[PDB]
Amino acid sequence: MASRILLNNGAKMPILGLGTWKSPPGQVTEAVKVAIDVGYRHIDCAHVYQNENEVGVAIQEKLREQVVKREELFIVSKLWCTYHEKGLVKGACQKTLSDLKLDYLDLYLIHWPTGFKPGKEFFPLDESGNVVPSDTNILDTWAAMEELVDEGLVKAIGISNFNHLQVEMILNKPGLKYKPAVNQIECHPYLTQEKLIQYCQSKGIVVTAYSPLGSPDRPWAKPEDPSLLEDPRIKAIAAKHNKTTAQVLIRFPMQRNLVVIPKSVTPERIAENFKVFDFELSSQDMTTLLSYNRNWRVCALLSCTSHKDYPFHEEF
Ligand SMILES: NC(=O)c1ccc[n+]([C@@H]2O[C@H](COP(=O)([O-])OP(=O)(O)OC[C@H]3O[C@@H](n4cnc5c(N)ncnc54)[C@H](OP(=O)(O)O)[C@@H]3O)[C@@H](O)[C@H]2O)c1
Ligand SMILES: NC(=O)[C@@H]1C[C@@]2(NC(=O)NC2=O)c2cc(F)ccc2O1
Repeated sequence: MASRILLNNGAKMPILGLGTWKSPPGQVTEAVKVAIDVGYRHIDCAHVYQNENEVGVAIQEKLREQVVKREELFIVSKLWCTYHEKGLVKGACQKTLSDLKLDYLDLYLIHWPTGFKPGKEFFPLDESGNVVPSDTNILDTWAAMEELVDEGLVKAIGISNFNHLQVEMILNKPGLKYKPAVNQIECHPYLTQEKLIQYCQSKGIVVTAYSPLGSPDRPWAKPEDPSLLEDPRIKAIAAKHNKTTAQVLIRFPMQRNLVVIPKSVTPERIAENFKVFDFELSSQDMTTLLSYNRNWRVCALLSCTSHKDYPFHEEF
């Protein structure tokens, strides 16, 4: 297991990154500091997580301390839905850069295919509670993302939560200048994404697996949802390998040639989650873990099911 995967922009991406959604602003600076100390070289961020300033404090301290060089870090952020207008994309990117206190991003993603009315609210609502869409389509947002590359603000651009027909729309875009480098999508043994992953990989798009542990801290969790970390069948595979269940859940996407971004603010778990370069799941183990799919989603963006570009009506 090589630690980096080559992207279609010619850059190499660390296959293990630290996630930061739900990382409290008072804890994420230490979490990122610890992660860099123990080997992480990829951080997944987003403006909508509201903690990029604090992530950036950690990155800047470790660069100043010469723990790491900027070229060795792979920092990812995402354009929120209320900034899909061509006129707003550069400013959104520059706010993220200023907060992370970076002069470029390694990868900038369209966070969802759905554009929303611009304004202060991240989910603008009409008086009946529906998200108010914007009329800007993904192809024009993609052209705006391409401009960021040509201005030196980002080294790579990509997409997130795009279904196969939306990926296809970008790939067939008239005048397409840069293909997406990455599609970041939810992926774990209960949502194995075999069709979308094969589609993307056949097109040279690298897939990043989010919520690889099933996001036990998601705010809408219910007692009765399936729990990957407690699943006896996955615990048994971990036991056989003398690893934790989380380590198996992280190694699993790695062996599918995916990038994976487990979140933790717990220093011991940050370190444990990185220790996944000392063991191999068998092909039998991989097939068995794939057999647990149930099309169960952590992130279904339920407030936006009537948006024209809602991604999860389509089978994949
Ligand atoms: N593109 C998108 O739309 C999108 C959507 C969702 C997620 N993401 C990205 O993907 C990242 C990861 O997904 P996620 O945050 O939803 O969930 P996750 O990484 O599947 O799970 C995070 C949860 O697992 C816990 N945990 C971490 N390591 C553990 C271990 N070794 N043992 C037991 N529990 C462990 C964490 O607890 P502690 O933190 O308390 O340790 C936290 O409660 C995000 O943070 C974000 O960066 C992107
Ligand atoms: N959807 C979201 O991104 C936030 C996440 C979160 N906000 C946050 O900082 N950690 C969280 O889990 C949150 C917490 C809640 F209690 C209720 C909604 C909610 O939604």
